[PDB]
This record gives sequence, C-alpha cells and structure tokens, in this order.
Amino acid sequence: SGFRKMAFPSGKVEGCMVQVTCGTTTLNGLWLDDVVYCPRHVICTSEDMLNPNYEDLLIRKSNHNFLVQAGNVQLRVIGHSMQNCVLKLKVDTANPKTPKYKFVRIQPGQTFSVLACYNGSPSGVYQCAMRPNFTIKGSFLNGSCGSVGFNIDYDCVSFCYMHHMELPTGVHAGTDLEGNFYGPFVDRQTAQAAGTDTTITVNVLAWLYAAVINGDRWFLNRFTTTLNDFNLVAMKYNYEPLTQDHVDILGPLSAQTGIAVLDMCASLKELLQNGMNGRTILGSALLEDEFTPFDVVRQCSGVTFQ
Amino acid sequence: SGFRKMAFPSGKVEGCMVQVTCGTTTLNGLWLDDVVYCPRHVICTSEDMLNPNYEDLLIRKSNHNFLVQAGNVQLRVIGHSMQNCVLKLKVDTANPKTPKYKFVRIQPGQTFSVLACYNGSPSGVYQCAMRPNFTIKGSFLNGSCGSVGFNIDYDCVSFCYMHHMELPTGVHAGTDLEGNFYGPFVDRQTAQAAGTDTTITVNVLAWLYAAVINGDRWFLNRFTTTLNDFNLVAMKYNYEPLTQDHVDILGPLSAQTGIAVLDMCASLKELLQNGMNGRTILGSALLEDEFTPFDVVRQCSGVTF
Ligand SMILES: O=c1cc(-c2ccccc2)oc2cc(O)c(O)c(O)c12
Ligand SMILES: O=c1cc(-c2ccccc2)oc2cc(O)c(O)c(O)c12
Repeated sequence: SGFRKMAFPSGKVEGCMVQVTCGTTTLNGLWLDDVVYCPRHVICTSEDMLNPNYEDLLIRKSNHNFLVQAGNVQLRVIGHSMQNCVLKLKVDTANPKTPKYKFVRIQPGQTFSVLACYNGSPSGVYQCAMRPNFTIKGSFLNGSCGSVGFNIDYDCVSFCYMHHMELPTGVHAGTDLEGNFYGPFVDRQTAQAAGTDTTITVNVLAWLYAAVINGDRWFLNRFTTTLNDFNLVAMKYNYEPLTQDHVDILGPLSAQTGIAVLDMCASLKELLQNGMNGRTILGSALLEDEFTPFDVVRQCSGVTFQ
Repeated sequence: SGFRKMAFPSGKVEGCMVQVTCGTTTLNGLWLDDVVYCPRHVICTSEDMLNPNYEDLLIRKSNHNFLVQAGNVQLRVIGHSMQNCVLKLKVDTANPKTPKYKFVRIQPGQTFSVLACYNGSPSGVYQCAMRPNFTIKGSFLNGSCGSVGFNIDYDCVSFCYMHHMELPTGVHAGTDLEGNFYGPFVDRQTAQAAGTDTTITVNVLAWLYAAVINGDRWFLNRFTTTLNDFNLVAMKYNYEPLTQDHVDILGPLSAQTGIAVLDMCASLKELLQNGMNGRTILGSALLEDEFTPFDVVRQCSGVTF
C-alpha cells in the first residue's frame, strides 16, 4: 500500500558521472566505456552565449584543452568529436563501472529519473516527466548541466535525457544522448519560451486506477462517456487529448480494477467539474499526471483492495 | 530553480542489500561488515504470527536454516543472534562494498530516503518523513520487509529505519537498526492502529521559505505574531507545536530570504484559517511538511555527496 513519486536506484548512473572543464567552464559528463558525453556549450566563453558557432569554437580546441576528472583520477582526452549539441570526448580508459545501457529518445508524457549532479558528484535523485511542451520541471542550479535522466529495466540503463539549460520561467530543456534537443530549443542564451504546457491525460487516468488499486473509489460515478465527448470536455481544462492508443495502454489497469477506460474517463470529467471537496487522492489535492500506466503497474500491487 | 522531493543517491546502500530466506518467508537484509541485519519476524510461520515466542522460535534453528543470498553469491551463516526486533546473521564474508556508516535513531519530523527492495533487489528510492505518530507513509508491498531508510553526510551513510510491517490504514511501522521500534507497535499479528497524526509545523515553514527562495511570494503579509499566539492557532488545525528551537533552526532560511520567522508564522496562520484561495505553492495544493529546514538548504545550494 501507499503511492510515492519513486525514482530508480541511481547507483549504476553514479559510477558514470565525471567532471568536464574547458577554460573556466565546468559541468558534468557521462563516462561510458572510453567516451565522455557532455553538453557542447562547455566550450563557450562569456562572449559566446548569444550566437556561438560551435564548429568554429571546437576546431580551435585540442585534446588537452579538455580537463576530465573522475573523482580524483584525471582521464586524459585522446580525441574529441561533436554530434548535434553533445560533445564526445574519447578518453584513455574504459569506465570499469560501465553498466549495460542504451541511448533512447522518449515522447512527451513519459517519465524518467534524474540524478542531479554538481562537479561530477551526485546531489540527489527524483522522478520527472517530459511535459507536452518538451520541458521538464526539474530542480537545477548552475553547474548541473550534464546531469542525465534515465530509466532502468533489467540492469540496463536506458539513458534518455541530458540537461542543457534553464528557461526564463524556471523549467528545463535538454537533449537526448545523441545531442538532439527535446522541443524547439537551442543552446543559445537568447530569449526562448516553451509552448503552452498541458496536463498529461493518460497519466491522470492511470493515477486514478492506482487510487482504486489501493482501495479508494469515492470519485467514481455511474456514468460513461464517449471518447469524443470526453476529449471535448477535457480540453476546456487544458488537458491533452486522449487517443485510442492511450485507451489501449490503460487496458491492463482497466482489467485489474474492472473499471472500463471510458468509465474512468467519466469519473475524471466529474473530478474536473467538482474538485475534491476537501478530500485527497493518494495524498494529493491536485490531479497528478507524472505517473505513466507502466509506472503504476510497476509500483502497485497485482490485487486490488476491493 | 525548481523544487522537488529529492532522495539521496542510493548507490552506497544498493551494494548492501541481500536476500534472507528462512524456510517459506523471504525478505531483505542489510549486509554490513560480516553481519546481515533483517527483521526478526523472518523466523515466524503462519501459525506463530499471532503470539510468537521469538527466543524459543530462534533456539530451535541453526545456521543452515538461514539462507542468505547476495545476488548470485550465497553467503554462509556462521552464527545467528537477536538484538531487539532485528536478527543478526553473522556471515563468512565481510561485505567489500561496506560503506562508512553508522546506526542512528531519528526524531518525528525528520526526513530520510527509503530504498524499497524485493527479494534483495533494489526497485526504487523516495523521500520519507517520520510522522509525529511514528509511522511513515511509504510505498511497500509484501516482500519489502528489510528495506532500510538512510541519510548521507559526506560519504557516511546513516541508517535510521528498517521496514517491518503495514498497519490497517496503509501506513507503515518499523525499527531503527538496533531493532528498537518507532512508535507503540510490536512485531505481532494483532490489532494495531496508528495514533491520530498531526502536521510538522517547522517543515511547512521551511517549505514556505523554499517557495520564497523560488520567487513565489504571494502568501506573505504585513502582520506579526508571538510564538504563543501562533501556537494557539496551529493546534486547531492539528499542527505540531512550534517550539523556540524550531524558530532557531529556521534562522539561516530567515537570513537568506529576508523574511523573519514569526513573519512567516503570521503568513502560515492566515494560510490555515482561510486556505489557499485557489492558488498553489511549488506546484502543490497542500501545505507540504516533508522537507526539514536542512533539506531546503541542501537542495537550494546543491550540496553534494
Ligand atoms: O542555462 C544554461 C545555459 C548555458 C549556456 C552557456 C553558453 C551558451 C549558451 C548557453 O550554460 C549553462 C551552464 C550551466 O552549468 C547551467 O546550469 C545552465 O543552466 C546553463
Ligand atoms: O505486514 C507484515 C507483517 C508480517 C508479519 C511478521 C510476523 C508475524 C506476523 C506478520 O510480515 C510481513 C512480511 C513482509 O514481507 C511484508 O511486506 C509485510 O508487510 C509484513
């Protein structure tokens, strides 16, 4: 019983966090095998934040301009290369603590854990969601760039996020591990703003199922709804439109609780209309949307508190 | 910028979790030096659960009844022992990944990270606070017993909790690592109910400072309050009494933000007897009380381990 915003155990990522310095700029790097990945704006100086030509900045660098530090050991760079907005430093030494891993790109609504790091050393870990506007609501101070987001499935670390910048509204944008940004963002200090954010509908429904699994159903009602009539209502509360694919993904959870997806959609419609009237759901007075259907099945029991 | 429920990195504890099997029952153990710590109720059977005699139950078993598994390697038990409600299994191997550590007993209102485990394998990590009624609101299924809660200070893990049981309302009860129970519960299948809980006042104010530090200031006001006057208000809403020492502990947060403590107390007062008036604070519709003052200073200055 209980339900928590639960990150993955971060030990396998802790062993890969290094420190990258170029001139007077220091950030975090990801050491896997004999390569260190870090954001390419590590090569920018104070007069390079607005309109940097990274190709022109990189060609002015030798291998010995990049100081890489793994704890106390100094890894010697023997090669460097740029791929989109991530820099790849070939080092002397394969990281002995390298886990099994893969680089993946995720879609909005999907979740991942963040190991917030500073100077190559970890500060904390927490759960995150790629918002529909391709930002994340993380906890990032200056120097955290290079901190990675990840999921762990059967001792394989699927790396999905690398932090690059802080937006003027306080949310955060970054790339996948091949250097391609999430959203229309770029590694320039010029004025950027994210699109209008939106609530992750399929996640709210999965969360409602998790509340039923844990033994609460005061919010259900006797109604059902059509998918289109639900989407017409939900979008007036700034919810993402719910697709048939999402409906199919809530299949397992609909089968565990015996509540049909469009029946849970009907309950959500009433919750948006009424609020909670001084009640809570899984210890929250808002509608949580940063648990995916796979997250809920992972953390929740296989038997409902019926 | 941004503020999140941030757990400690779990890698140091990850290398200490093993599987403990006694006959039918399988739970988790903590492998440190050459000892394995785990709840003593791993010794009970379905029959014993109602009025067990742990001393007699334990006398009747030897070292080979205890199956300890560290991943793929099996650790031999060379001795078994009981210290309060935890079982100590002496093993043939000192854990090589044993970190610098100590056993610490915490206070209600204090926070820690929980490494939820199943069959000796870590599955997740999250922040807890110990409730003033000595329960914690964790996320545990069956098989999670033996999972530990910990804090970190510059390379030193401080173990403060071991999970033992779920109470009927779904909250959880456990012990420190010396086997002493937090709160008035026993490792017996019987009728046990958590006391009436209350809200950790000093933690709510620390979280309001965190909201100010993050440039979210709409709840402040121009009033004052004495300590007493605020305490008379807080007790109606079932808030823990805020002592002088709590006001002292909020000093550094007061200094950084420019908001005097009792001015923030005045701001919490109006927030209680009137509500949020539709707005939120740090993306939350509730007044969060699971951040200590130290948590707020650690997250907003980025202390590392
Ligand atoms: O938002 C950031 C933007 C840039 C940046 C640097 C050069 C050119 C363009 C953008 O560098 C950063 C470095 C950090 O360590 C950090 O925490 C950050 O949030 C940023
Ligand atoms: O609540 C629990 C109670 C008991 C227990 C122990 C001895 C006598 C009677 C009951 O064992 C457990 C074992 C677990 O693995 C677990 O997750 C649990 O929640 C419990």
